[PDB]
Amino acid sequence: ARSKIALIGAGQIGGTLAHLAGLKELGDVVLFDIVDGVPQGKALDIAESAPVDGFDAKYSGASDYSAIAGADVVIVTAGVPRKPGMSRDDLIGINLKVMEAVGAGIKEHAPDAFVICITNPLDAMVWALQKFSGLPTNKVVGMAGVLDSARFRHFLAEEFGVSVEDVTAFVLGGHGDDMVPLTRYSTVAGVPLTDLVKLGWTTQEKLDAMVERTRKGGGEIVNLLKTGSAFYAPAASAIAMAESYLRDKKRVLPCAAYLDGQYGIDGLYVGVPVVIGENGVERVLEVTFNDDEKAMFEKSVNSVKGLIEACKSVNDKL
Amino acid sequence: ARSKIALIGAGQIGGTLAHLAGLKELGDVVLFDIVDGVPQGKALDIAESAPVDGFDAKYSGASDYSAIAGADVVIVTAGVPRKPGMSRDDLIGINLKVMEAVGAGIKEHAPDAFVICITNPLDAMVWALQKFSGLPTNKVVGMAGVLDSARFRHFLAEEFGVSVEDVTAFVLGGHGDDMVPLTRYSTVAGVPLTDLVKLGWTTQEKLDAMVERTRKGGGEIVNLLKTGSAFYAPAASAIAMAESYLRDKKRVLPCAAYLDGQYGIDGLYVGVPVVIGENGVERVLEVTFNDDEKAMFEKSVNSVKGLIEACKSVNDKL
Amino acid sequence: ARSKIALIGAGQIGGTLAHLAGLKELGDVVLFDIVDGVPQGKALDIAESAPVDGFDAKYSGASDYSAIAGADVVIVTAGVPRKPGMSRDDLIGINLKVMEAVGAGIKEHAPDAFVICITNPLDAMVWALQKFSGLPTNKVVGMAGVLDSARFRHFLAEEFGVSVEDVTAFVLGGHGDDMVPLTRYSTVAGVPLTDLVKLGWTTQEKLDAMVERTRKGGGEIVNLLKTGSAFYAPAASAIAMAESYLRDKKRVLPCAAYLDGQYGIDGLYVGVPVVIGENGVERVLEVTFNDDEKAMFEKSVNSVKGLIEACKSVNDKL
Amino acid sequence: ARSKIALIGAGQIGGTLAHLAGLKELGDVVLFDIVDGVPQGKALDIAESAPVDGFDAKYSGASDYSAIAGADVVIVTAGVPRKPGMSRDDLIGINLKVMEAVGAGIKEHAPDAFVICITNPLDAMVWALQKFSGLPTNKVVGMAGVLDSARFRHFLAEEFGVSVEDVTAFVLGGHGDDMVPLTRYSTVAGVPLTDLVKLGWTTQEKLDAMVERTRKGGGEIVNLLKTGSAFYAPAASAIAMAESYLRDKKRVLPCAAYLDGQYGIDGLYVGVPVVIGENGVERVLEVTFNDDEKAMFEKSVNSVKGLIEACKSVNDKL
Ligand SMILES: Nc1ncnc2c1ncn2[C@@H]1O[C@H](COP(=O)(O)OP(=O)(O)OC[C@H]2O[C@@H](O)[C@H](O)[C@@H]2O)[C@@H](O)[C@H]1O
Ligand SMILES: Nc1ncnc2c1ncn2[C@@H]1O[C@H](COP(=O)(O)OP(=O)(O)OC[C@H]2O[C@@H](O)[C@H](O)[C@@H]2O)[C@@H](O)[C@H]1O
Ligand SMILES: Nc1ncnc2c1ncn2[C@@H]1O[C@H](COP(=O)(O)OP(=O)(O)OC[C@H]2O[C@@H](O)[C@H](O)[C@@H]2O)[C@@H](O)[C@H]1O
Ligand SMILES: Nc1ncnc2c1ncn2[C@@H]1O[C@H](COP(=O)(O)OP(=O)(O)OC[C@H]2O[C@@H](O)[C@H](O)[C@@H]2O)[C@@H](O)[C@H]1O
Ligand SMILES: O=C([O-])CC(=O)C(=O)O
Ligand SMILES: O=C([O-])CC(=O)C(=O)O
Ligand SMILES: O=C([O-])CC(=O)C(=O)O
Ligand SMILES: O=C([O-])CC(=O)C(=O)O
Ligand SMILES: [Ca+2]
Ligand SMILES: [Ca+2]
Ligand SMILES: [Ca+2]
Ligand SMILES: [Ca+2]
Ligand SMILES: [Ca+2]
Ligand SMILES: [Ca+2]
Ligand SMILES: [Ca+2]
Ligand SMILES: [Ca+2]
Repeated sequence: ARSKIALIGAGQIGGTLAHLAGLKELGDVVLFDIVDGVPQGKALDIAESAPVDGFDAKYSGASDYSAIAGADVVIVTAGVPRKPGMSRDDLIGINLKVMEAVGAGIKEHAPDAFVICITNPLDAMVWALQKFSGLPTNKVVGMAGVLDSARFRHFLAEEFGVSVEDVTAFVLGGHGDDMVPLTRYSTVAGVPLTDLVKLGWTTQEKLDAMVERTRKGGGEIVNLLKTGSAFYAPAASAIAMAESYLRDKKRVLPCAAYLDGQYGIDGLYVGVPVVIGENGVERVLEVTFNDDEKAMFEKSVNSVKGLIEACKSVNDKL
Repeated sequence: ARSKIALIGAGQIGGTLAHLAGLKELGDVVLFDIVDGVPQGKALDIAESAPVDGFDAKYSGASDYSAIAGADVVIVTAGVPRKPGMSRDDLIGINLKVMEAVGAGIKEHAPDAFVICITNPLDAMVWALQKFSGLPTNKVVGMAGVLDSARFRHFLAEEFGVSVEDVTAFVLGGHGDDMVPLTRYSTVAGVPLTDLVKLGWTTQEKLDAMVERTRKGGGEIVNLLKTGSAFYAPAASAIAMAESYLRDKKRVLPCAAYLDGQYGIDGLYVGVPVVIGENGVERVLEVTFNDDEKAMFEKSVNSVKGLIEACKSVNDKL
Repeated sequence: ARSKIALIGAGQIGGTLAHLAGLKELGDVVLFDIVDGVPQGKALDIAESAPVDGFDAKYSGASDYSAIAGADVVIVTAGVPRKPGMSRDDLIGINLKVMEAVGAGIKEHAPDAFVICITNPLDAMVWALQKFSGLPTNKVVGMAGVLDSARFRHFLAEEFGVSVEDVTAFVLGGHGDDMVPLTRYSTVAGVPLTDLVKLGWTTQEKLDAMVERTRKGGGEIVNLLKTGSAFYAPAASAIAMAESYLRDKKRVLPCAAYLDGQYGIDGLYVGVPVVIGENGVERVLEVTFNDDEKAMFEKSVNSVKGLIEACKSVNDKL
Repeated sequence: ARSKIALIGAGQIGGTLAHLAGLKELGDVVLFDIVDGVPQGKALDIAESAPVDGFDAKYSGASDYSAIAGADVVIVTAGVPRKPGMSRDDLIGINLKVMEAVGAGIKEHAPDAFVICITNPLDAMVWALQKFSGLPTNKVVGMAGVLDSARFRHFLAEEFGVSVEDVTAFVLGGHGDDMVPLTRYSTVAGVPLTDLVKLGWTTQEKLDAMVERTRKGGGEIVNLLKTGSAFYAPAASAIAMAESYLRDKKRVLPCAAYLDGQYGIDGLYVGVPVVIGENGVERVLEVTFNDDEKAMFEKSVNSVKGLIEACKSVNDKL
């Protein structure tokens, strides 16, 4: 009767997800990977940490999909990350094929799961995984905007010298160079950033620099680490989406969600604000854009369509 | 070397403060009261709960002010609460005299404390306590707006069917019938309430009703309980202010703060958004009002001045 | 789909239970009482605190038993507490009649609940409540030994100057003057207290005094407070039992449990170590006593039988 | 005024330490490493995660020791880990030289720190680091026994089907093949394992197998992962030691501590139960052994002396 969380991919993000699921006592955890030994190892290491922190959760590792049977939530990091110099879209060839296998494992063994996709390029990969798996669209989502928004919140907290708890950010669109941070709908304690520029708490130029740093955030971390990409903030972000589902919190979070008409878009995953509860993606919050925001969003969406055509370009079934 | 928190008043709020200080592992706790036995009892009861939850904190009870020596934070609930039918301003006669004694105990034994006043009527009582005690104005604050704002957040979370974590409220002014909730600076995930009315997520009339329910919130709880007033949400609210100080979080919180020129006011405590860190009230966020907000705020402040004149009206020293 | 916790009695312990259930995010809460207004008030006050701490839980108050429908856990504090000068057994007359009504409300509206009884005198009241309600015996338990054990742990932590996290206590029998703390099965970091006396970390006489202080602990708190009895540690204790059920933790806790043969006893509730998980009381840990421990336990059990005969003495159905 | 934690080594354990220090809100964090980019990257990634979980902590990365200035706690993982086939003692050549540099950085820039050493082989490395650094012996400790004990607790929790919170383990000696788990001082809820065998809750043979699995635990994880050694449980373990210091918890934990006469040993670090508070290692709990335990402990200590002679064998200063 505890919730069961299956982690497909037991790498950098996958391990961090497992550790956090325990610390937050979200349920039992299964780590799945094709490299044998790795998920069993990480599973046992985290299990062995549990008595120090006092959390009760069962941990196991597997390389067979039957291990995921009946999972309440499935989080997918399987595939490859970027190296310095690469865009996320350079990962499609390898990663699309991974989503195909993963999707078949979910369809067969955890068809009632809430599935959170992280593998990049995210808006394309999650669209793919939903098709391959055949799960209902409200039960399949992509983690991106919560990460982007959390980066922006960090930079803003630093700039204004305030608690991260009292900063809000709204970032929509692709998880891409062209994602759209909405300065008008980002706040300190409810006061929009555009108002804070007026009050002199910051400048326009500093605000623009933070928007740009947000757009380039993933790359900034790749360039520092060199051997891989970010994993702490991606993991935290997906975990918040998972907790909202498992605890029916109805968090409002920017996630790559399937649109049927919202924002005038039909049939794609795109980053938008969504309510997440026990029924999955329960509602999309459709804001009214001004002309500049609308332009940036249309462009972001065009990139996503570009990527989706590239996925079809290379795979029969899609 | 652990932080020491002194709780002046060991009643309904006082006990709840103590319990929360332990659960959040904020430090050692001293409960102070004039009714002997009560603070010792509550102290020992909470101490005895600690092994169940795993928090290490020393707890003691006293009716001598020397017990508070060297406290890092002092939270004052001493005095009397309302009964059904009373306004908060009916409490001045009794409560002003309490602040006089409390202020003298702080001045003598915990002069370097960060002091959070809760005793009502709050904007008057905290102004009094700061004068009686002589502590620097940035080290003395009133808990009110965080409570008011949290009520509004609850009502809003209910209305929109979203997580309390993703709702923001901005309530300024007196802790009074005329406090000012700013619908324009209250949000769901960064989207102002005024925009949500437009989007049809709620109505103007429902929004107005929630503003009113917020203004009358304290009374609503008095009328239900009958034997006393609210204590869980007041306690939680003060504890968040205390934690921001002790952990240097720089939370942005609406609190009754001493103004020297901000909002065009000099020499009063009034509810405004303030940054709280290791140096106390570190900054006041002065927003730009429209004409209606400015009118409501001027009125709220006039009530506060009314009450302050009533305190002088009845006490030589002030 | 969140768990639902019904709190029967919305007094001192009842309110504290509600507050803790939220803070630990255990589920939705219903407070039930016969004094109208009180459970609605406390419910709304805690609901209003929630945005400060970030927990999502629905709170309501009621005086009709239909409100408890479908509760996963029910915690019963309804009845009356002691005043200075009284034993717990002086509460039977009033409290037995309360258990009768409560039992009928559970039988009708939450027959699949895990029920934790707190109302005193506890070993008698829980035996009663199980009969009146007709629920399976593994789904009905009494909170006592966790409280007694936590008091002992506090006193021990103080004595040895160590963390409460690293102290263990084993207290069996009645929740009464004659409860049995087992010094041999109480420890600091795994080292029995009897060994610590030998090592000189404490003395026999200090150890005996702490055993006695534990036996008299409830009274010590009554005498301090004067208007009522302990509520923080009782509430924490029951909450740990509830969490073990709801999260299937399989905590090993001393609770008043129904015995069918364990410890050579059949047909009574007595304080023993039990494993609590998703199926209720899952196992009883039956330790081997030495002659002194066996004598103390037989006596404790005789008191419990005394009290049960007194309950039959005054009620047809039992 | 927040506590400052310096992490010397920003690898697998180092990163995990940083993440946990934030989640537990222990203070500001500096990650230090010789590979440039790595500590800056991990620091920024964790900083960027913070708004998701609500913790306020400053994070930075450095490859200059001046960055550690004034740290309250320093945790050292710098050096190299094992690959499959190696013992921990095969790491001395490289790691001793690392401790020399680290020790000089601490001596110069954080001489008032509480220093927790993790780098293997641990009992030798921490003895070295204390000499190189010259800090007082009560301010320098090795993390090992908490890890070993937590592995044993996991295996035991599994075996008995009980919560990890209610299992205790006592493991002394070297962090080595010959560490000494004390079955007599390990417990479920206060009942020794030797008593549980008698009660039939487990068998002698299963107990012996779990003792052995504990002794080989590090290797078991190396063999699974292949590219490195355990990091989640080592990190959790050190963090508990750090928290006990920073919050003056007085946890009783088995750690590699400097002995002056305890256990009849003078001048070495060996794994023993110690009280950790604001003054560092405050007390050693010296238990009385039976003849078998004494034999195992003397042997464990002889290995440690072996390793210390090997360190002198290869370095002038020691
Ligand atoms: N077909 C597969 N099935 C299951 N697991 C797989 C498969 N192919 C690869 N894996 C595993 O997926 C894991 C990916 O882990 P990392 O390489 O450490 O990458 P991480 O940093 O965890 O990123 C994972 C994904 O998330 C995105 O942020 C990133 O761009 C990448 O696409 C590896 O352990 C790898 O063995
Ligand atoms: N001079 C005094 N010094 C110290 N303590 C005092 C004094 N006078 C009264 N007290 C104590 O102050 C405590 C107040 O507790 P409660 O009556 O339970 O009131 P509570 O609900 O805790 O409200 C406290 C205060 O906060 C406001 O919200 C409310 O309007 C009231 O002013 C009581 O225990 C009372 O003995
Ligand atoms: N028949 C009833 N049905 C429902 N609720 C009832 C009934 N009779 C009384 N109550 C309520 O039970 C509540 C008991 O609360 P408190 O009097 O504050 O007592 P508390 O300290 O909460 O103790 C409760 C119980 O637990 C034991 O520790 C103690 O000895 C007492 O038996 C009160 O709010 C009271 O209105
Ligand atoms: N002289 C040095 N100064 C600072 N950092 C160093 C130095 N030499 C190596 N490092 C860094 O120490 C870090 C060690 O990290 P990992 O190799 O990932 O090893 P980890 O699993 O973190 O183990 C660290 C240590 O703890 C023990 O458990 C283990 O046996 C090893 O000795 C690496 O990032 C490495 O760059
Ligand atoms: O950018 C990447 O390669 C990984 C990722 O999704 C992020 O860091 O934003
Ligand atoms: O209103 C009162 O009497 C107590 C209080 O400050 C509140 O509930 O808002
Ligand atoms: O003793 C009482 O009256 C209440 C109780 O159960 C305790 O404090 O032990
Ligand atoms: O064994 C190792 O190499 C690392 C370590 O200290 C452990 O896992 O016990
Ligand atoms: Ca726990
Ligand atoms: Ca539309
Ligand atoms: Ca703890
Ligand atoms: Ca101004
Ligand atoms: Ca939360
Ligand atoms: Ca038997
Ligand atoms: Ca927080
Ligand atoms: Ca000795």
